[PDB]
Amino acid sequence: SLARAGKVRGQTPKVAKQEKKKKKTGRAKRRMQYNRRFVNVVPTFGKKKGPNANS
Amino acid sequence: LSRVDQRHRASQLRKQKKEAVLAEKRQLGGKDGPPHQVLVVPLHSRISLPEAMQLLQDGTVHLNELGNTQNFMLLCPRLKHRWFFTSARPGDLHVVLDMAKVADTILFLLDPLEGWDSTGDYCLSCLFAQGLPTYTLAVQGISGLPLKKQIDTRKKLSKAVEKRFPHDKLLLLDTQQEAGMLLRQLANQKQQHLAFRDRRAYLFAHAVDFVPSEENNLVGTLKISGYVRGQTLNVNRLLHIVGYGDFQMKQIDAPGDPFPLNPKVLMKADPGRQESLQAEVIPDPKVPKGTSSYQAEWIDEEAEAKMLEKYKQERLEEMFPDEVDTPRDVAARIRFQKYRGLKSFRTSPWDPKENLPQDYARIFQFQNFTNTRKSIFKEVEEKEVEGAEVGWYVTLHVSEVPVSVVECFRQGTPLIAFSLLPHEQKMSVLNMVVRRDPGNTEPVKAKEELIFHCGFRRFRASPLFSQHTAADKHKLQRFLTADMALVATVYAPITFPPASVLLFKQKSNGMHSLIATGHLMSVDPDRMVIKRVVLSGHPFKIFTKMAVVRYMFFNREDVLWFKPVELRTKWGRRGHIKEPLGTHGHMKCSFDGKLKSQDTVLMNLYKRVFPKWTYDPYVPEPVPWLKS
Amino acid sequence: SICSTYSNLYNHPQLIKYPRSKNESKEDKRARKQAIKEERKERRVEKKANKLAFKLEKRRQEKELLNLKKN
Amino acid sequence: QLIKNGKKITAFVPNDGCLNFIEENDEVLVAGFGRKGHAVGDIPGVRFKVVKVANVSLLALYKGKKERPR
RNA sequence: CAAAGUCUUUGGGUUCCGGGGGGAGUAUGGUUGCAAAGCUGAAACUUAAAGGAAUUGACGGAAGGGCACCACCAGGAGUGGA
RNA sequence: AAAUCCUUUAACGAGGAUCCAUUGGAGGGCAAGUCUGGUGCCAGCAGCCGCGGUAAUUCCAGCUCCAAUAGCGUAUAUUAAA
Repeated sequence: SLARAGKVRGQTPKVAKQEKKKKKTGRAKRRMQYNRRFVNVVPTFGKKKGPNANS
Repeated sequence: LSRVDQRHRASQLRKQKKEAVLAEKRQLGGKDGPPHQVLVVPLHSRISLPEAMQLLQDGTVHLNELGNTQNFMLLCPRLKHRWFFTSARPGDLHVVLDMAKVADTILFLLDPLEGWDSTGDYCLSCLFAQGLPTYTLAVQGISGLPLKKQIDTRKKLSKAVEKRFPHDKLLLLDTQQEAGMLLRQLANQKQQHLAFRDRRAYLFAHAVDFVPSEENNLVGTLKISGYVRGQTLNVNRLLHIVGYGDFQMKQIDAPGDPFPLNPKVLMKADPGRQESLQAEVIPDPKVPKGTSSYQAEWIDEEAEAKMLEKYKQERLEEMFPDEVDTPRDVAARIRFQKYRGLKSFRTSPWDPKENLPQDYARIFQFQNFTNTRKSIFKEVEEKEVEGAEVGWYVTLHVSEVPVSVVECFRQGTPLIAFSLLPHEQKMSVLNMVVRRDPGNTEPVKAKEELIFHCGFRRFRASPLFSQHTAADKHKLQRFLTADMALVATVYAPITFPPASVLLFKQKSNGMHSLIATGHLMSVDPDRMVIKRVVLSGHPFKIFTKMAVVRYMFFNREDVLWFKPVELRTKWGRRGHIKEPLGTHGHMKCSFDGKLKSQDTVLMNLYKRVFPKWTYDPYVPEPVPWLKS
Repeated sequence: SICSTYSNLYNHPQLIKYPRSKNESKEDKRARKQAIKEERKERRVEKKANKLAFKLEKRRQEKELLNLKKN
Repeated sequence: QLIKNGKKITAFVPNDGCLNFIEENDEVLVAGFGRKGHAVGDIPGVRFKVVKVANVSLLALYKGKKERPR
């Protein structure tokens, strides 16, 4: 029994992409991922705010 | 179950499949095939196709031409093969789509420094959507550069073409021996059997003569001399030419082949008793003078304005599902007269033989579509009718064409002629599943006047767009949704699936711009479309499971008219209305959950909808296409 | 007159309709025993053949349920 | 139906609304699912996740990066 | 559990035999038997659990007690009738 | 052989909308969102457990983030885990 076909695809409000700048790609991403973790670290009492600590 | 007997079974299966393949290869091109026909499409502007065709031309040539176009016959007994080349310009959408639906191998010529061009891109998306018979790519300027830029140019071509043509090699043309290699290639190639063409019988038009009945009539005997490439064309059947409608013919005859593989007599007549005839529609037509009733009961730029209002309505019907602002002066039960609510849209019944218009008296409804189609295709396949076979160089004397057809052929436009299967000229209700190309971003509303190519036809029409579900009730869409696949529906001649569904729209002065593309679903009027209307509200008094809502009606007895129809709620709640209270639009409503203050109470109303009657057959002549 | 109406079916399109006592002796008991022998034998011939029949019937029905799984 | 032996097969189409991409009688590169012939957790008696529809994949059609010849 | 021990600190000899649960001890074949059946013995497919010990006691349609005229008895007034 | 590529070198060739880096994922295994909008046991996701019956950590999109990184998925055979 073929009920429906594609109901959730085209019926979202089709939000297009915003504008950003590029990532550093290659080695400089590793320089960033090192400095973002182990250089300007904040001393943390329980380490509960993860890398995507989003409320 | 052994080493030998199972290898023997492999031998039997190889014999069966090789016999099938050598059955289907010899009967296409050669001493039985009509010719093998190749159409030629360049894409860019830098291609000088006279230089291409004069490299390509040589064997023995037999040079026809037309008023503008120049097709010709090519014959070589060295390969024992007939080619028939025919050149085309991209952008000439009428000519290319009319003779690549009857072409048999498409040769794309390409510039070396890039892939497609935009006019060629347009024609390429059209030819993708109506079915490629066989593509074979080619380039022309590769010998003019030494090895460095030559190799890198081929790599840039295979990168710029493998985002559209994913796997093919680029057979270059510089020398006439490259033309020999190309012809050896196009002789042996797996023909994609296009399923539409083989289920009918179609002639090309190699030569056209005309004899009028009277010259002031502008009607007369047409004389199409050409080969037959489909089934056995029967003579009692009808005939259609793709540009100028459908019309019944008088005389078939077989003159000799003007151009063999190596160097007035008729076989059949009309008789009109068995010959099916042109019935396009159903051929049957003491109270006081003072006091009230109360105490007596105690007794240029307007087009851009239209465009921007369409973008406004696509915002207001695509941010929102089908929200409708309410009327205010007219009694809101009258303007929504023929609306009734369903409890559930999937389940609750709706009689398909209930409210049929005066134009549903003028259609032919199939009772069982699938078995009638099986019976017709079964008579096509395993039978033999009395008409001429494939390959026969025949002329048709067609009784009833006009003269401008002949003049358009003398311009250089190609004529085709395919017969109809039984019940293919009568009008009924056609259902096309269809999606939208991301080439055009123009809004396409419901009853926009569009142009269809539903299976070798060409006609203006006015559809209604729908959800594509395999249920009973299907929703009306109010705009062409840019990413779903929808179902358009039109009064139109009936055509047996499969068939490709092209749609394009007049931009300005014959600039047919492609919008929609798809295939042909089940054709029957029984598929009724349901148009929905959402009436909005606001819950300005909120109690436990009971709420007073305004701004949905404005009378009082409107609520007495829309009483059994259940409400619903964007937060999911499924209640239905109790008594009204106000003389203005106000009502109390029971519910199941508690009602948020951030709510929008809204009900749904439905009717049956059906397309308009426009089957104007003539299509205006397209112009060369250009970039926006 | 509120949520219902007439709307009858009128005017459609052109539908192209497709026991052992004391005093018995030899051959008197033995006729009764031999009758019980033929009863038991023909009865269990029946029972064996019908068990084989329902084996065939269960097998073909489970083949049909396999077909309905696949098709 | 397959070509290479004549076996008939039920196969699955992965993403949403992608049954609209496929019409009857079209060359489909049927690919299997991952548990070596067992069914998926939700779907009874269905073995095979179809990838390609007429020499393009569903992951391009679902992202619209190509167009479908026929 | 005095062996169901000397077993990751894994080797005294040696036979049969189990690899999720169903489909199934079914097919089909061979074999024995007068026969019923016995012995040997699949696969297609299907399913994410089936199971083994112990562990709490919502539920008792399980049993005992104990209380109450927002329970009964003996009764009163009644309401429910207009 | 004769070339092309590689190497050596003259001349042009770098401001970030460029000379632009993708493939998968973000409930657990398993690394990383109870962020924002839609859809509402439908469409769908998911290798298994499970999700979705209107406040959806899994759907569909954006943004952020994760693993690898000029490579990464998926199917199948096979080996280790066994």
